[PDB]
Amino acid sequence: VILLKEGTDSSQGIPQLVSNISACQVIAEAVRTTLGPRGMDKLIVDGRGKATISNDGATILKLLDVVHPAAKTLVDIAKSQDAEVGDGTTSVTLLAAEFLKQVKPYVEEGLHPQIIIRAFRTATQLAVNKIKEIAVTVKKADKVEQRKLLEKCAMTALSSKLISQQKAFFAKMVVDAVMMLDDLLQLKMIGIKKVQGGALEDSQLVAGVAFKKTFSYAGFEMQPKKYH
Amino acid sequence: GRVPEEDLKRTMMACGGSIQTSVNALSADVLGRCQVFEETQIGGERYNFFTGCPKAKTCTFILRGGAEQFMEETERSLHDAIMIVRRAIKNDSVVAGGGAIEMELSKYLRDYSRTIPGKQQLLIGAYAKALEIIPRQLCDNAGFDATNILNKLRARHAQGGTWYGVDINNEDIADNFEAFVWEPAMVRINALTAASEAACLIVSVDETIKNPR
Amino acid sequence: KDQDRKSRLMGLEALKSHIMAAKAVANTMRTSLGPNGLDKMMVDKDGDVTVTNDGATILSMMDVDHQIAKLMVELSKSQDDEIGDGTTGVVVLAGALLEEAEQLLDRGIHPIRIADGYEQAARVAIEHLDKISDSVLVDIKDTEPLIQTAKTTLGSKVVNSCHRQMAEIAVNAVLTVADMERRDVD
Amino acid sequence: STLAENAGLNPISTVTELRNRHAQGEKTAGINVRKGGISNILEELVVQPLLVSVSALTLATETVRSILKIDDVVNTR
Amino acid sequence: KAPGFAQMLKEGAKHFSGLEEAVYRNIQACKELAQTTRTAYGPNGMNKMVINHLEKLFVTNDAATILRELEVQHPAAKMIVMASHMQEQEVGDGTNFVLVFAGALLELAEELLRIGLSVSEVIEGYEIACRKAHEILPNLVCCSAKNLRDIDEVSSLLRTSIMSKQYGNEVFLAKLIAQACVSIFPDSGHFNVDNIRVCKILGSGISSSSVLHGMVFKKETEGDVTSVKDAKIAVYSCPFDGMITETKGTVLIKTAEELMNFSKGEENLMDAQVKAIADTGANVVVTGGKVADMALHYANKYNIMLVRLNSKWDLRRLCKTVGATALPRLTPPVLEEMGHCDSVYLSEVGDTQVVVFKHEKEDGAISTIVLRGSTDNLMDDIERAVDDGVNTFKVLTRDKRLVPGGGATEIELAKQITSYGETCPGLEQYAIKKFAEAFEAIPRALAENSGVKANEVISKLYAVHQEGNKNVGLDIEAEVPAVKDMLEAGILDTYLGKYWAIKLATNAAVTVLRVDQIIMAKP
Amino acid sequence: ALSIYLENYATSMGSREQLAIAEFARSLLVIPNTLAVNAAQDSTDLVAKLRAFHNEAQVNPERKNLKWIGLDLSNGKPRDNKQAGVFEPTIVKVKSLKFATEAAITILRIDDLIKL
Amino acid sequence: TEVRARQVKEMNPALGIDCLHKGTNDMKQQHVIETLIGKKQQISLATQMVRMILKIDDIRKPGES
Amino acid sequence: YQDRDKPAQIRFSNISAAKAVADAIRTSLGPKGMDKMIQDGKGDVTITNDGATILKQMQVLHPAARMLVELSKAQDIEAGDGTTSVVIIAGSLLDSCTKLLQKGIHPTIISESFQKALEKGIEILTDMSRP
Amino acid sequence: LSVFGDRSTGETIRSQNVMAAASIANIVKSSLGPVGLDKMLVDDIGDVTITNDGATILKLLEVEHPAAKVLCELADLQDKEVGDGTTSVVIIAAELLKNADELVKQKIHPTSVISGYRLACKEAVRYINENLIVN
Ligand SMILES: Nc1ncnc2c1ncn2[C@@H]1O[C@H](COP(=O)(O)OP(=O)(O)O)[C@@H](O)[C@H]1O
Ligand SMILES: Nc1ncnc2c1ncn2[C@@H]1O[C@H](COP(=O)(O)OP(=O)(O)O)[C@@H](O)[C@H]1O
Ligand SMILES: Nc1ncnc2c1ncn2[C@@H]1O[C@H](COP(=O)(O)OP(=O)(O)O)[C@@H](O)[C@H]1O
Ligand SMILES: Nc1ncnc2c1ncn2[C@@H]1O[C@H](COP(=O)(O)OP(=O)(O)O)[C@@H](O)[C@H]1O
Ligand SMILES: Nc1ncnc2c1ncn2[C@@H]1O[C@H](COP(=O)(O)OP(=O)(O)O)[C@@H](O)[C@H]1O
Repeated sequence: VILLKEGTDSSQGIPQLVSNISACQVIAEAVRTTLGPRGMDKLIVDGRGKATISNDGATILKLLDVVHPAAKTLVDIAKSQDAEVGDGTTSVTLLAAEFLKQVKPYVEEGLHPQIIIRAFRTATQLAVNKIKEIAVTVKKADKVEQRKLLEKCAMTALSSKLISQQKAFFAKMVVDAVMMLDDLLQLKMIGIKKVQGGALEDSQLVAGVAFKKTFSYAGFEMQPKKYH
Repeated sequence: GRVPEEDLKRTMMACGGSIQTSVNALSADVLGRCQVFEETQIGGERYNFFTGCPKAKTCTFILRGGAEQFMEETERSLHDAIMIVRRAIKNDSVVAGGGAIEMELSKYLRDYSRTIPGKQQLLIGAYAKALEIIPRQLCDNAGFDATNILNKLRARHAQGGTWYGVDINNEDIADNFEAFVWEPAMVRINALTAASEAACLIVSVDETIKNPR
Repeated sequence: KDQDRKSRLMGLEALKSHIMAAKAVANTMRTSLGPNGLDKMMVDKDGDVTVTNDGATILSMMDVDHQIAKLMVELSKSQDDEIGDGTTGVVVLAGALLEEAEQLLDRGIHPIRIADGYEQAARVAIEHLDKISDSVLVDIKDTEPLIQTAKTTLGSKVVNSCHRQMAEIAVNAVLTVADMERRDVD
Repeated sequence: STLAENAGLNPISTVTELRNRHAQGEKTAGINVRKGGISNILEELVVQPLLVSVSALTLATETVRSILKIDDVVNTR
Repeated sequence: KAPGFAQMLKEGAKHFSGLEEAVYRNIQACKELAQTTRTAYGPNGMNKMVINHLEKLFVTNDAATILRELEVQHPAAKMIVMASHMQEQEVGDGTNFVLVFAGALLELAEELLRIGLSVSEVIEGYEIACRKAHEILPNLVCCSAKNLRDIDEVSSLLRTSIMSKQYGNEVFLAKLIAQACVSIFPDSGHFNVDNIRVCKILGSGISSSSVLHGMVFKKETEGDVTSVKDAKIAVYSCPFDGMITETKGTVLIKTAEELMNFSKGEENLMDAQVKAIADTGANVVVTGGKVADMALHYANKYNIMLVRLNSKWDLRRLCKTVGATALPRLTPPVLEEMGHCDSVYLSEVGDTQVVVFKHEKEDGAISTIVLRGSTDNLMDDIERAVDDGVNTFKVLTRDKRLVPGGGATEIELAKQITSYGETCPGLEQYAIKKFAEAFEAIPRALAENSGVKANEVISKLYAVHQEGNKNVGLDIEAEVPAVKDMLEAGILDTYLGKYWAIKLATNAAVTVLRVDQIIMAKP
Repeated sequence: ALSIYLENYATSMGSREQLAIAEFARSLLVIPNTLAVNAAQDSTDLVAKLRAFHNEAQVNPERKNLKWIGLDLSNGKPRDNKQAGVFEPTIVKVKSLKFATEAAITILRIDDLIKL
Repeated sequence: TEVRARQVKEMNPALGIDCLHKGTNDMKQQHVIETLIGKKQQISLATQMVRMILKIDDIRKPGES
Repeated sequence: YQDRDKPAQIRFSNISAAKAVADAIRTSLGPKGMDKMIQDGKGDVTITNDGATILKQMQVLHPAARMLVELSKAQDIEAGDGTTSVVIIAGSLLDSCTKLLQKGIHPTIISESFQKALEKGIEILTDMSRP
Repeated sequence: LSVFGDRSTGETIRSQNVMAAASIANIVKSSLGPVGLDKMLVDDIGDVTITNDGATILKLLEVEHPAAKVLCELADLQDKEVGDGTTSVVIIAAELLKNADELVKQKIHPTSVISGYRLACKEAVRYINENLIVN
């Protein structure tokens, strides 16, 4: 009759942490195969039956909206990494679930959670110090122009792809499109449009805005196409 | 006419005008400007475009190919190619990608954990093995044998390797620094910090409370 | 939100389940391939009744709620504008490649590795087709054999009763809008 | 592929690699379990007589042909 | 079929029989209340993934927020929760002291009742030990606040209260809250937490925070006026939008020209409405909801400072300080109900413009701590540390007496009370000795939350106290289960925090022991 | 001592044997981990303290780094067994590692069971 | 297999299948010829669809509760 | 098709029983062959990897599976080596026959075809051998 | 297949032999060292032989399992050859199997594990011999 909970579901101790560790691995499995350029795609269907195919880890987590409490922590952390950077959400999501998996058997053996936190806070700072000590600055290495090194980095992602035979042309289109912008660079600014048919090398790079122009109404031999 | 709103709004930020629904308020406040405009013949169809706009912080890249999957697969890879070039100019300090930096930290933290007596030894070592997942899944997703690569990769770092990592193209290890597979060091630093800070929030939790509603 | 009753299946059990759906769309159309293909009785939502063996019309009416099958239909939507004829050949070949891929998943091959293998073989096939090709109207604008070859394919459809008069009409139309020298027909 | 599996190697890449070495080379290419990988078996001195491989295909195929010809079995008394 | 339930005749309530130990069951409800907060005790307290009633996720370790969100339905637990609410009166800390200590008194009482000792004799021992503890606690006073109003002094003593709410960042918060508290202590005999307000702003991190005088509001000034010294501040709850007439006011429009005529008539009316604000000698206006586009220019026409306060608590905060009350009509020229202020100006701090109500002409006894944080849940948890931190020094305006922390007093007070029970003959010694062991639960909580064998901490804390080394507490460290001096480290607790906590905890435990049967009723 | 040496030796060989030699290294720690539990002490700390004094012997041969440090069960602290006199025969540690390895090999080769 | 063996043993030029039950194989005589662009896009679109399906291993859709 | 009479179920019954004997003896092939545990009815247990000894201690009851056991004895009498390789080859050919029979190929056509591969097979091994 | 017995294959057979050897180790794990705890030995009749010696336990320990009997036969080899260290043998062998069984779940073949453990024992005996002290 007189109980304390009366609907208030609550559990504490080691079983709660282990339950959150397993729930976090589910979010990892949802974005485990999408790591890298050649990662497997993921098909997502909304309520209306509309399909969504994408191998981007950030876009996948936005569409899931998992209701588990522990899973929301990773999603909000990964979402912040997307807003601040736009890349690395999968690495953050996988490493977090993997830090939790490796300390899982020690948590079951009676190791306190707070001792585990001192290790991550300690190992993290040592890792951040090792990155800066071993990292290398590359601005004018080998007296090569930046337009050439950036071409190598561009074709690297495009290597062994469907445009591998003509990636020299496509590699220059990336460096050209980025160099056209001002100091404030952003991915959304540089748009892309698709035109079926024709050779791969015929891909054009308009400096301004471009569109198909399906307008085929009357008006020819008038309406001068050039304006100052 | 028949211009998509995205192309119109893309030209709005490029020209610096305003898309006014009704034609009654059309005036110099909403009207845009440009330096050179010309109608071309890309692939036979006409493509209008204003070049040298006042707020010309945007552009467009028209793709061509034998099908949509040639362009769609090309569309995905170029968007990251823009980010790679966008990243190298911003941050000059970089590290080897493909999990090369993750294996170096695994060597440093693991060798450091031995000199740390106490319960932090097993945990800092556990932190090191957790970094193996980044080069591991790149091998598993690429269809390679993670055992033969990770064992051959972890052995190279012990002999003196610092940039060797996973090569998604060839099923073998490669110097990702010499191969120009780079990533920003500060972006990778923020990944470990957000990872540990995210794991610490879950580890520091011991009980869940739920108001009955 | 709405995590309850969420679809959750991955690994070989998911790929084989996806391959199972594509095979059903292929096996349904494998019999309608060629002039001796078996027709398909389509009943419209309005209660109409139609019978045909057109690969494109079969896919447009086939409202398969499976998502993997919808992509097979979206593929054929583009093929009608490029190839025109072998719309069943694309779906039948895709179902064959997926059926043979199922034998490879048991051997322990990754799907991305099979994807790279078919891309390599597809280039070998495309390279071989040019070797065994032959020209018709090379270095000359001619209208006689252009009427002959197009007339053979039309003989399978309901235009067989007056198939010859249709082929001459399709030549003067393309010849009018487009020039055989430029070789860019719209 | 069974020998490669027992030797810790990949069953597919081992026979897949050897099928190219046999198209280009000869029968010397085979699995060497002593070293744990593909090697020139002619140099390792790991050989067997011809009757083992010939009698195996001969007797095995005759059993497969015999089993294939079984339409049904009848229980007598 | 007989024999049914025994001692069940009042609405069929679950009446535990003599074998089922009805008293033992109300104690178990209180022990479960302690385990929900025993882990959050100390600087290494474990956070709780609390799910609000609005299905909102919050990760915190504050006791008052845990119980406020945890619907405690058992009445035996409500009494201890009511002591926590009474703990908030006269002091702003020691909440988990009530939960952990009372849970140990009841948990240890079961060991006495199981032996056969009467519940009425157990109560007499705890009441005697509570009276004895109040005599020993003054003798444990190690240091006392100099009351020099020094930030170096106020920040040093404040570090202990800030920790266990937001650990690691105890240096910044101690300096900021010290700067806010020192500026009001000159107002002798009037210090209160209501003066030191808090304003959270989305920002980089906690390090980017600072203190500013006056009632600060994060919403920048919407108008174009930079500063205005006008006293009359007109507060309106109704937003600037299309007017509606309280009478019939039927508006019929048919043609397009009539639409433009009525539209112009509204703009001419709104121009007269904002004109009335300046006519009443008030160049300041506040709005709750949206602000219109034409009314915005009217605020700049007469140079009326436009103010936007979307939060309701922000509006009521001004109603009780300046006096400007919100009226239901949109811009009624009611000059009588307006406010009074010495200075109102905009200021940019941390790359953000914030509205300020500074008291330049008047002496001024109000302040505000502008917190910066990249997460709303993080700033809210830091706000709870400000209340527990500021209230620590609201108590120091009273008798300034500090005692050691880290479980140091809990062992000495237990050691002094255990000796009193050993020499005291009779049955009260059993409950007096267990009253001392109840204090040991607090060091056991700090040791368990730090990953240390608690029995080893009690063994060492008693040895150093046996040698007379008072002021020795638990050394918070994962890899060092030893102890250290709390005086040298600077860890100090408040006297009144322990006094009112030991008092209210004993009354809550005694009040639960006095109850033996929970019975339903009906009006 | 073998926990550190074999873990470093594993990085030199590779070839699908780096993990096995590493697990062989981690498996030996059960002996000091089991002896610590039986001695009523924290096995995680004492096992970590042994590997630290033994790892420092590998980094450099300087005398500041302690060497050949054992485990004292009574005091619950590492101690140099050369002074304490906690010695064992060499054939014991040699045969026990050989026989234990042959036993795990004999069981790992069992991938099937046939009952009659 | 009979047509394939004829493409090697009988003669090297390609030979088709007589589906209409005409005289024999060698569709060149039967005048049944398809476009080179047709076959190139046929097996290309088919491969592209197989790669797109092989690179999908999770179809997630929330259910109605 | 109707396929009223189903005598093919006996082919799949004999192929499955034949493939089962090969799947067990497969892992014990070569010097690195994984050992197997045999337990006698009395209680004794033994460990071995010789494929000949395992087949004898299997107590095979199916007729088709017994043909593989008697087949292995024929290899021992004739050659004395390759006892395990024979049963593995027969199990894979029958497993391969399961794919051909589903395609509508008759066992007699499959039987006569395998003899042609055997005839050409012996020529391949004999040509590349070392006299 | 029809037979006069029973068969069971797969990776679970390795796990069943792993958990068996792990069980036999736990019977003589807490009794390791001079401060080892005593353990009862309930015979079939009802006698109770209480002792902490690991060798005396394994001689009287009767677990009807093949994998456990391998470790019992292993005990006789160590007792006759040396006469000590039998308890550490069963405990070391049990952890090598529990760790190897995890590698097998990571697609590591037992032959690669058997090769690694053989080389580790060789190098371990080398490092031991290089760090002795003569009588
Ligand atoms: N060309 C490449 N070669 C090897 N590794 C790569 C290559 N491109 C990306 N990677 C790796 O893929 C991982 C994920 O990259 P990315 O997709 O940009 O981030 P996320 O997966 O978090 O969205 C990175 O850790 C990087 O090391
Ligand atoms: N007259 C013919 N003789 C032999 N084969 C033919 C003939 N007509 C069509 N085919 C074959 O039938 C297949 C399908 O042709 P068609 O019906 O035009 O395409 P779809 O079946 O996709 O509609 C083609 O691959 C072609 O080789
Ligand atoms: N650095 C420290 N070392 C030891 N004990 C500490 C330290 N910081 C805080 N504490 C202890 O944490 C206890 C709880 O503090 P607080 O959270 O403010 O009260 P409550 O837990 O009642 O809300 C105090 O009794 C204090 O002794
Ligand atoms: N030392 C070795 N190195 C490589 N392969 C071997 C070696 N010994 C045997 N094999 C291979 O293992 C197979 C089986 O050999 P064997 O055990 O003699 O016959 P069975 O397994 O039938 O008893 C043979 O086909 C042979 O090629
Ligand atoms: N005096 C000692 N101090 C510390 N450890 C000891 C001492 N004597 C024995 N041991 C440990 O006890 C373990 C078991 O010793 P012993 O009983 O001789 O072998 P077993 O237990 O195999 O019969 C050894 O591994 C050794 O490390």
